[PDB]
Amino acid sequence: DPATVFRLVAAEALTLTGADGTLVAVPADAAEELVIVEVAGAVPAEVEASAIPVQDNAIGQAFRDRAPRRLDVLDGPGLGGPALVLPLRATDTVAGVLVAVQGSGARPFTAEQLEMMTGFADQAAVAWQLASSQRRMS
Repeated sequence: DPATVFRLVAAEALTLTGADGTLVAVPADAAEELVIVEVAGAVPAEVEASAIPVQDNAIGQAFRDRAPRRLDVLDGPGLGGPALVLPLRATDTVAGVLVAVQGSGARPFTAEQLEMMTGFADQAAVAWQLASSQRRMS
């Protein structure tokens, strides 16, 4: 189940960044909402299945503009501190948006961490695209 990839992405992102928490938001299936399908670390389990608007916020923006982004501050579903916003960019589709989140008063993410996680996010989108295509092949 391709959705399983997103769980591994959330888990590995938490390990690689050492951030307080991570989440992955995915279009349900032009989208007007993303849904948080996976959560790790300090992001409460209860946030899973949350609907995120595509418009007027950094997570939905990344889903549209395919631009990885570091933020000093990201509020709900962020945790108040720095964040990395990492679209999972496949060929001609965005699979979802991975977000690594810190509580207030954490150091900002470096450009190098952004670069590293952009690579991870790219590789993750390939993993997901492959899994999705294997499923259609049945």
